[PDB]
Amino acid sequence: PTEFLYTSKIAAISWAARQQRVYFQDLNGKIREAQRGGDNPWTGGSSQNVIGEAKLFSPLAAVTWKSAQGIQIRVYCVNKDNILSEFVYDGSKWITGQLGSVGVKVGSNSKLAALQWGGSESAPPNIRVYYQKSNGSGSSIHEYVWSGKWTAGASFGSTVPGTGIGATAIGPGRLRIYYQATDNKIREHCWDSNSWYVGGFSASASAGVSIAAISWGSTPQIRVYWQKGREELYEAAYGGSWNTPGQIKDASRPTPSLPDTFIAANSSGNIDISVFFQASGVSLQQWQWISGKGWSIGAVVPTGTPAGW
Amino acid sequence: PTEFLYTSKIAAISWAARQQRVYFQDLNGKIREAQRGGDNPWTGGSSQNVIGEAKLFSPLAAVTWKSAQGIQIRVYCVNKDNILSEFVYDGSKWITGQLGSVGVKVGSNSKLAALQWGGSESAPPNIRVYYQKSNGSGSSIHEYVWSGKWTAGASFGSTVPGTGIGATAIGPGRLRIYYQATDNKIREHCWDSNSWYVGGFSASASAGVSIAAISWGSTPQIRVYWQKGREELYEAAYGGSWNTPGQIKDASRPTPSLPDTFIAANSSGNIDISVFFQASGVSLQQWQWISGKGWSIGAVVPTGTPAGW
Ligand SMILES: CC(=O)N[C@@H]1[C@@H](O)[C@H](O)[C@@H](CO[C@@H]2O[C@@H](C)[C@@H](O)[C@@H](O)[C@@H]2O)O[C@@H]1O
Ligand SMILES: CC(=O)N[C@@H]1[C@@H](O)[C@H](O)[C@@H](CO[C@@H]2O[C@@H](C)[C@@H](O)[C@@H](O)[C@@H]2O)O[C@@H]1O
Ligand SMILES: C[C@@H]1O[C@@H](O)[C@@H](O)[C@H](O)[C@@H]1O
Ligand SMILES: C[C@@H]1O[C@@H](O)[C@@H](O)[C@H](O)[C@@H]1O
Ligand SMILES: C[C@@H]1O[C@@H](O)[C@@H](O)[C@H](O)[C@@H]1O
Ligand SMILES: C[C@@H]1O[C@@H](O)[C@@H](O)[C@H](O)[C@@H]1O
Ligand SMILES: C[C@@H]1O[C@@H](O)[C@@H](O)[C@H](O)[C@@H]1O
Ligand SMILES: C[C@@H]1O[C@@H](O)[C@@H](O)[C@H](O)[C@@H]1O
Ligand SMILES: C[C@@H]1O[C@@H](O)[C@@H](O)[C@H](O)[C@@H]1O
Ligand SMILES: C[C@@H]1O[C@@H](O)[C@@H](O)[C@H](O)[C@@H]1O
Repeated sequence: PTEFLYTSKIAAISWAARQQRVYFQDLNGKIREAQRGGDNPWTGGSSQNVIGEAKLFSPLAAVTWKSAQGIQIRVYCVNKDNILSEFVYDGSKWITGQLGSVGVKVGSNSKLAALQWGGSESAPPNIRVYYQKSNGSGSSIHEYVWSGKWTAGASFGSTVPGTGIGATAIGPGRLRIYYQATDNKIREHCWDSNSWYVGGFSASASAGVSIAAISWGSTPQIRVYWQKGREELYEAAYGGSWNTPGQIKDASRPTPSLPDTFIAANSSGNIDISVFFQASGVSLQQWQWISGKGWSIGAVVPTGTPAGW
Repeated sequence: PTEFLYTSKIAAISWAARQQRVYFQDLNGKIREAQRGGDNPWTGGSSQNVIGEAKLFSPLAAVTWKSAQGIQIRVYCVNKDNILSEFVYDGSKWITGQLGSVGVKVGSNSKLAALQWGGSESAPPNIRVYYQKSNGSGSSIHEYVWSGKWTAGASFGSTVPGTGIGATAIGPGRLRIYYQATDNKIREHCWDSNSWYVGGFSASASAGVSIAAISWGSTPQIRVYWQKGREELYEAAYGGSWNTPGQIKDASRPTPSLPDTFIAANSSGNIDISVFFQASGVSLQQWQWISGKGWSIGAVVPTGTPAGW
């Protein structure tokens, strides 16, 4: 056995250096980090890798950028009073961030997504966090905004209860948000300049899929992932138009995730992609995309070993 | 969500009064109790119902009898040093029992079973606890004995790694032990008077099934249960001869347990039977046998609600 909480949410980040970090919850409610550099074995995931804490079964999201102080990471979660909360890696240490002090109440079954653009050693970051206030069918998605200070943003959509949410900045100040609407279709909401509008993407999916989204490049390339636990992973790809969604699967390892589990995706470069899932073990696994090979299940991420094992 | 640890072991007891108790592990490693009287709703299962603690994913077993001091319960488990341990309900309170002081080392992946006969308001109890020392294929089952003081008993069998173990006293000082041998057959070891011998029962089963056994009456009646997580429950029945094993299932709720989960059974009277399993939720469920109706899935057993839900 491991210390990975069954039906923990997952969050993941990646940057060119390739450095990856993945966040998950342990049996004690702590948020742990595992790390990978290049194709070296994963490190971390132990009781010595706690970065924060949240209510048990808290949703999670994470973003990263490089700053003059080093690598910045923000991990979003919910506390035991269902208040939207944030842990900060400030380039050298983990601390509690300012978002928790705002008093944003989140629906108990809400998921979280986050995106960032612009942050660098010569420009400030722009963060957007997406959440729901209500658990019921037809609830909207709400946005909280950091472009110097936290303030409320938009609300949009009418969703399945506790919908998955994918969020990606496809270009500077250009946002795409993916969620599952009340007809069980994945839908898309878009910001290009001065307004939100309904996007052209849609796809039928199992009720209650976990959703993730990434993007890169100039077209830009967008990939939207969804998975119901113990069903195969799906990907929709945009390269100027949307393709027909396809399964990412391994005939020798059918539907490798456990029921009622979540996914997370990261990307960096042009292009490295990880899509994390939770399997028997309880284990943290991932799909990996490699140029010239395709998709495969990669190395297992360590998530601790309880005493007596 | 609940506070039921996913892939927790389960132990259950029942006595005529019908009182049931079921034991499971929570996310913090505590052993909790839920209670039922007659067909009234289940009670307990909360953080206020802790009876002991054990290593995370500890095996569990339990027995009960009535004494001059009240209802006696013994719950067997393993501590973080893999030492066989015991919690005592002494008729009025929960305390730590004497077995832990003996120093019986248990294999990390061992299951536990226990039986009792003879204990009453006019006779002392006789307890037997079954465990393994080694995790490997071909390991034996070992017995610890209470008939006034703890001492070692028999060792027998050659098992699948971490085999399920069922144990029942089919009559005064008459014992039947069920386990899965290295050929994946469920086998039977028997004590009637002065020696252990190989029983006539055998049945093919999926590798690694969770096993439970109960018995009652004068024939006697024996029932042996086995289940692999996310497969249907099986029962073999003895009423003078063994039947062909059959599935206990509900066409509207196929294979209702989660992968890699465990079962436990209780019985009392002539005859009431519960077979507990772990399902999505994470929930503690049970099959129930009712004279004139047959088998059905009964009321859900409460297993706590984490803060923020
Ligand atoms: C007056 C004020 O609020 N100043 C803030 C500083 O105290 C703070 O250190 C910085 C950075 O905040 C951290 O990073 C940003 C991007 C958010 O993630 C925030 O929640 C987090 O605390 O911001 C102001 O300068
Ligand atoms: C001298 C000695 O060990 N005496 C024992 C008592 O201290 C003890 O209270 C009783 C009962 O023990 C409890 O119940 C038995 C059936 C076992 O479950 C045991 O492990 C548990 O502590 O036993 C002796 O009289
Ligand atoms: C960017 C930083 O990289 C390593 O120093 C980790 O130990 C930190 O937790 C953080 O992820
Ligand atoms: C990029 C945009 O930034 C602010 O204008 C928000 O109010 C919008 O909703 C959007 O996030
Ligand atoms: C980048 C593209 O932007 C808009 O055209 C959307 O309608 C598309 O679905 C896609 O997100
Ligand atoms: C980066 C890759 O882009 C296209 O080749 C897709 O068909 C793959 O699934 C992957 O997203
Ligand atoms: C036999 C006893 O019954 C009730 O008093 C429960 O509260 C105890 O924990 C025990 O099961
Ligand atoms: C009923 C019998 O009791 C003792 O003799 C033990 O040594 C045996 O193994 C068996 O449990
Ligand atoms: C009660 C019966 O006892 C012996 O005959 C065993 O061989 C049987 O399988 C059964 O346990
Ligand atoms: C008590 C009952 O006995 C027989 O009727 C079996 O066929 C049932 O499955 C049940 O064990």
